[PDB]
Amino acid sequence: TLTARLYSLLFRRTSTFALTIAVGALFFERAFDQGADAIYEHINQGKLWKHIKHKY
Amino acid sequence: MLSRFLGPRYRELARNWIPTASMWGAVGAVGLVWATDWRLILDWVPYINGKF
Amino acid sequence: DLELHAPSYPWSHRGLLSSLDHTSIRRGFQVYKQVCSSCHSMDYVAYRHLVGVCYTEEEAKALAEEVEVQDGPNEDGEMFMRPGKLSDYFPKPYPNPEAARAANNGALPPDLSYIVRARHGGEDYVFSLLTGYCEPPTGVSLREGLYFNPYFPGQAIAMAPPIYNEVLEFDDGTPATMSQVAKDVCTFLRWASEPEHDHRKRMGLKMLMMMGLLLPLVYAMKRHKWSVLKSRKLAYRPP
Amino acid sequence: KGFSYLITATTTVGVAYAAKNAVSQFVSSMSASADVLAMSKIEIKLSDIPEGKNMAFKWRGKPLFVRHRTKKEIDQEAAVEVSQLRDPQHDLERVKKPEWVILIGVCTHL
Amino acid sequence: KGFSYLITATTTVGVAYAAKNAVSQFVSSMSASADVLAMSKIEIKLSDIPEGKNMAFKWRGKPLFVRHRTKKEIDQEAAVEVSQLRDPQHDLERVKKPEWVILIGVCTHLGCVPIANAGDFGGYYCPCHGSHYDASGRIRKGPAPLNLEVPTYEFTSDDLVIVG
Amino acid sequence: MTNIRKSHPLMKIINNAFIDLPAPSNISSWWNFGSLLGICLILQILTGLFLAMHYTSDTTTAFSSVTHICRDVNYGWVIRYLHANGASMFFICLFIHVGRGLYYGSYMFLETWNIGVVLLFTVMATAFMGYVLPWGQMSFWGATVITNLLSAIPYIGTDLVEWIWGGFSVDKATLTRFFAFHFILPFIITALAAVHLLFLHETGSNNPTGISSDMDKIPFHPYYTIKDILGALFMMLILLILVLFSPDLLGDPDNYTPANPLNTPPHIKPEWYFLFAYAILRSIPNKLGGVLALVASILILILMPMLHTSKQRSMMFRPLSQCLFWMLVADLITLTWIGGQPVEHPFIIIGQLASILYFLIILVLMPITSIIENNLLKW
Amino acid sequence: MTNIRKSHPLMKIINNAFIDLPAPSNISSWWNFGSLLGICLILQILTGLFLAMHYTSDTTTAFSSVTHICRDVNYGWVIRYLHANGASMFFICLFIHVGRGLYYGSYMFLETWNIGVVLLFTVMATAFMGYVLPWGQMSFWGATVITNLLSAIPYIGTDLVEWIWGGFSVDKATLTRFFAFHFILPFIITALAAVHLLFLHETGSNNPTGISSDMDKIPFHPYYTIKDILGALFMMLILLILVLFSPDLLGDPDNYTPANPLNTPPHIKPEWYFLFAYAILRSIPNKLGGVLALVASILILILMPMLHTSKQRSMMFRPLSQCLFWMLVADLITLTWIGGQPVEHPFIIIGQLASILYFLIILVLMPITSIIENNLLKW
Ligand code: HEC
Ligand code: HEM
Ligand code: HEM
Ligand code: HEM
Ligand code: HEM
Ligand code: FES
Repeated sequence: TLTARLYSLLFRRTSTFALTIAVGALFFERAFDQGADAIYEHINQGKLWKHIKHKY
Repeated sequence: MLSRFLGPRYRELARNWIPTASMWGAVGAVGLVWATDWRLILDWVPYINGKF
Repeated sequence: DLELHAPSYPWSHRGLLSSLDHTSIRRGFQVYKQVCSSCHSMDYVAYRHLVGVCYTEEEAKALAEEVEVQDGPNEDGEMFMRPGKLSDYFPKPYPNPEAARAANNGALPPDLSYIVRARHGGEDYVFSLLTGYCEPPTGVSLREGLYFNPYFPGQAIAMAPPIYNEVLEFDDGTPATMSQVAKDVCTFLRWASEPEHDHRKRMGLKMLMMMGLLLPLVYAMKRHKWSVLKSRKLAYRPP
Repeated sequence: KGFSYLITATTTVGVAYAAKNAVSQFVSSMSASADVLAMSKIEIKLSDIPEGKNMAFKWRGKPLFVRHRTKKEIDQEAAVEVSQLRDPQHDLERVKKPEWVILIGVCTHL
Repeated sequence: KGFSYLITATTTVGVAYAAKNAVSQFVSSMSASADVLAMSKIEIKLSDIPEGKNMAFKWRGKPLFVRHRTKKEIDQEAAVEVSQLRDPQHDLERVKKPEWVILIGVCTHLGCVPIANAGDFGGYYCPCHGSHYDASGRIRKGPAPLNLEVPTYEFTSDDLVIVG
Repeated sequence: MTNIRKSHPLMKIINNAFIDLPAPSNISSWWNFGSLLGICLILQILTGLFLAMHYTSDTTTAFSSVTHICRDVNYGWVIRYLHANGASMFFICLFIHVGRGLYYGSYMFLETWNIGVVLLFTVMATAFMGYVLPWGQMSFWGATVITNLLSAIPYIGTDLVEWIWGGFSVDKATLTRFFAFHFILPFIITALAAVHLLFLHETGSNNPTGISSDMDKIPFHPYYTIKDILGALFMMLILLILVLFSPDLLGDPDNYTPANPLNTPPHIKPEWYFLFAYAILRSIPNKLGGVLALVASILILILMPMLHTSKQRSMMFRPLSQCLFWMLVADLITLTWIGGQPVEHPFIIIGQLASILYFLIILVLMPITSIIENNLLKW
Repeated sequence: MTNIRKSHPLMKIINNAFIDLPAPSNISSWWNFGSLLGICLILQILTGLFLAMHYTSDTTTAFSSVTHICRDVNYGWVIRYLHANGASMFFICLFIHVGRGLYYGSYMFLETWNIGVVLLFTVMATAFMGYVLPWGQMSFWGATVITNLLSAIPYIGTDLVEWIWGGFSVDKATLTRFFAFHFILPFIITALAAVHLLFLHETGSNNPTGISSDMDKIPFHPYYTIKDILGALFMMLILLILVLFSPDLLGDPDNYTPANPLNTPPHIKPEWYFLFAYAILRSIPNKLGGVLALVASILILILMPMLHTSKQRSMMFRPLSQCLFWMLVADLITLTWIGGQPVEHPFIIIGQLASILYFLIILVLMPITSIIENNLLKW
């Protein structure tokens, strides 16, 4: 099982656990910001200033 | 003080705790770069630099 | 007595995650500039705020430079007009509230920075007020200079009909029918009262997704820690 | 153990993102407001003073001398003890204009 | 014991005096400052007002009307009953000086355009909302929230009335 | 040699108050609110401080300062509405905390109960004064009415109200001193909260059953830390829903109009968490009677440990007592609604009956019912 | 059946704090300053409150509001000058307290000494912000000069300044920000003082002789309460003399001028209790080195417990160290005098000599003197 490999690699040491958390912070922050922003622009397509700036 | 802490087994303990302390320092460095959003370093990581 | 409750119009910015129609904001600003700005004001709003929501930077510069604002003392201590910039709030039509009250019968046209957030009902109230003028019903005689608007408390406003049909010329080319004018000005005033509306909804979306991700996980941690006690089995073995 | 600690790691990541995006929220609140970010883009004509006189302006938060320099300095200030003179500068590079020199008020000593 | 406790008692009474003064310092500090005791304080008028007219004033950040209610006006307001008002207020009950009605001038109910110094039912009338006023500043037509508010005026002597 | 957690002086207090504190293992979710209130307090202390760095307490510029906070400061609106709706959530949690105290018979902890009453009074005072700072129409007029309330006090009343006003009417001095008192008070609340916890820890806690849980205590840290973290996460969910989706849901729109002292608003209702009190005041025709009933509504919580007559500390084993408790909660809700509504024909009588029923349930119905309770159980 | 003094929780804490706490018999008068600090703190917390009750925080009404407090508020000038000179009294007591701790080797109490250093930093920051508040010429220009030091910090430094300034210069934002910070900080100081008293009580006070006095211990209440009352009376005498007879003795007259950013006063000096450090700032031309020396001038107290090399604890029986300590005090006074005078001959060279001598005495001369000292006594 993969989860066993994760535990033996990145989770056993508390400090390695913290390093994993820290790098996950970077990548989760970027991915989540992209996803949420994309969802919002999709919901309100054509109303935001970003979608109408081109014609000025 | 420093007379007591200068020992064979004391340097040996230092060596044992070198990896954990060093990568705790790496944890701190990554956390500092993240929280501060240090653009100077974050411009080189591939995916994240797309944010700027 | 009695009071009309403004019906809940289906505004585009009504859903939990539905932003404002910024094109409607752009049109509503022109509506304010050519009609409402004659006697109202949004002193809390400056031309700078329009940049990035309804006008581009150069357009905001051009809009500001079309008006003349008082400045500080010269080297001679006098007051001098100068064209505005993206740091001057919207000009006050009347220098002091007494002049405003005297010019418009005896009523003070309220400042519209918060007129949507200060009126019970919001955009619905203002929209119905503008598009709700009607001939007074029989038995009610308003003194000359007052106008019957059912939605206004007291049903007697000191307001001349603000927007009739084809008041101004929309630069977009949309017909300037009274209903369109009222919708656009109401959306613009909503933006004026709540400039953070779009970002508020965006942060609310992120908040919803983070709690939907966290609350199950923190609940799972709580169950993890407490599962020692939930499965705890006791036994009594008296002698 | 990996499953349980993965749950813990994921919630810790979420909390880290939230905590960052709230503490930066507050800190940016304490930073300079948009009203002063109507920033020091100041203007104003320079020909007011009658040659060789400083006029003080409030432009960023500290004074700014605006001055139409004396005719002697456009052509010869660079020749006034050019030598080395600690930090050597000439009106040609100090201000692109021949006359019409402008500089912020903060002294160099403190 | 008496000598020692006399030392203690005289110390304690001294401290009591000092503490009373120190506390009164702060308490009087919280009380009304000098300025609010100078502008919000009484603002006595004079006899600069002829019969019938109403001299405008600006006291305690509110307009003041000192209309010289003539005999005829007193007759109309005495004849007019009280229940016709939304808030029953007899002319003499609210105005202790029939020749001089003292009234703070503020159209109640969000100030929808009055008509000042002239009125269908008296000296003031407010037609925006049903708010016709009396020459004694009483609501006449329409149940407006209240009459024109009357402050605490005190006629010390001729041309000397101190108000709020 | 020894554990720092239980040998270091400060760490010893922290350990004995948050780590190894023996807490009952069966305390329901209603016990989480004691944490949330504290966290709310921190949040109120926090955001408010960040509000203090761009708010200038003065008549001619208080409202402009607030609107500049919400319109020109980076993310000023987040902090402002966090503060307002966090005060509202603070009062929600406070009412739920008092309800838990009433229900499960926690008032047998008399020292903690009285300290809680003092904290309650301090919090209502703090929120009332805080509502004045925006200097809106409702702010100014609610402050005027509530301070004029003290004029009903005999003899010294008018002097008291003119001293509080700092003049002759609510004005510059009142605003400034309200800001200063608003700054100082929450720290007094924090000190009283520390005293509250200190008094509580000597008697442990009250589990829902009302029986002594000395045979079942569990360490606080492994379990109730994560329990309270989950509770705080839920409270943050609710608070952020309020802030980011309907900020002014629990607020009077008219507060967004600069305070004009020449125009009385058509409605002068106080904040939503005061109406239950305010309605009581409107019930009694007498002014002094109104103020006395107003104060006594809060003060009646002190009398509860003397009015407990049942032989069971809790309420879960006392059905008829539960019915009266929920009648009391419904009465409180009715009082809030009545205070919200104007004082007209259908509401005057309802408010009078609601206030009478509230006092009567607390003082009369519950003790007699508990006597019947004990009689029914052959003890 | 028991004393509620030693059984009631709050009363038990008070009893162990300053009623039945075992205190050394031979405690000299120099210890009174401890309480003379706390009393000052209370006074500073008190009067400041009554100042914040008539003080706005906008740059268009800061100076005018201060003049309003001085001229119009009933007895307001008493409070204003009581605050202004109670700050100087606070710092006099603080410096004498640090000197006492240094002389009698009280820094062996490591936790209390470090907490004291933290308190010193907090008090200095609070006083700086407070002096910024009245928006005089001294206020504005000293604030600019002091905050501009943070530009010397590498990399982040410039940003940090723009962060604290809330913009591009000390302006409207910074005034209100400093008001909020000056309000909040003293309560943090009070909390730290409570922690300090806790740490000190875990070991007990140190007598002038430097030797453990567990045998000759006396109860605190009957003796040291009245001793502290006398100390408070003397300090009130000095403070009231200052306020009533010569209020603008320790201040600077240029602070009575509205802040004008386009013109500076002839001299830019800070408050007196800061000059000792400001002179050190002026000693090193390297700006970053100047800031580092400025911080180290206070942080040296942290290292002071480490440098203790003498077998004895106090300075009662160390004449050589006594002359060294008085050399240090004279050096601090010299730095204070130097700070006021402008940067001219011979103040520049005298300032460099004094700044060098300060660190030379603390770091080198004292430990070497103690080393010679032990050798002179067979140990
Ligand atoms: C030439 C004068 C004039 C024009 C044009 C005008 N107004 Fe007004 N407005 C007034 C006056 C006078 C009042 C005061 C009425 C009262 O208070 O009784 C008023 C009242 C209002 C109110 C108060 C409603 C309430 O009860 O709170 C709103 C909202 C308002 N105007 C919005 C607008 C909008 C939107 C426009 C145009 C797009 C507009 N006005 C055009 C003069 C004008
Ligand atoms: C006991 C906790 C607190 C409560 C219940 C509370 C309550 C309130 C309320 C209800 C408001 C009105 C908000 C609005 O109408 O927009 C307010 C405003 C304010 N509070 Fe607080 N507050 C608390 C703590 C604090 C603290 C500790 C500070 C100071 C650090 C503070 C500073 C302010 C300021 C400056 C305002 C005016 C700005 C505003 O209106 O939002 N508050 N407070
Ligand atoms: C400032 C607001 C308050 C704070 C921060 C606070 C804090 C706390 C905390 C943390 C607890 C322990 C957790 C718990 O048992 O629920 C507690 C318990 C308690 N509080 Fe409060 N409290 C506050 C207000 C009140 C009020 C208003 C009362 C009632 C008058 C009160 C009475 C109690 C009682 C009786 C307990 C014991 C509960 C039990 O163990 O069964 N508190 N308080
Ligand atoms: C906020 C200001 C301060 C307060 C309120 C305070 C409070 C106290 C009090 C009341 C005492 C007991 C009386 C005494 O021995 O003097 C004390 C002792 C002490 N304080 Fe402070 N203190 C303050 C600042 C400092 C500073 C700046 C230091 C030095 C870094 C310091 C270090 C000590 C030491 C070492 C003792 C023990 C003295 C001895 O045992 O002989 N304190 N503190
Ligand atoms: C740690 C104790 C404190 C110290 C050392 C301190 C120090 C100062 C200083 C030096 C000033 C400038 C005096 C001047 O204008 O010449 C000042 C002003 C002020 N302080 Fe404080 N302060 C303290 C506590 C407080 C507290 C707790 C408050 C709030 C309740 C406060 C509010 C003020 C106000 C409003 C001013 C401006 C009035 C004025 O400057 O005269 N202070 N403070
Ligand atoms: S309009 Fe004057 S009272 Fe209604």
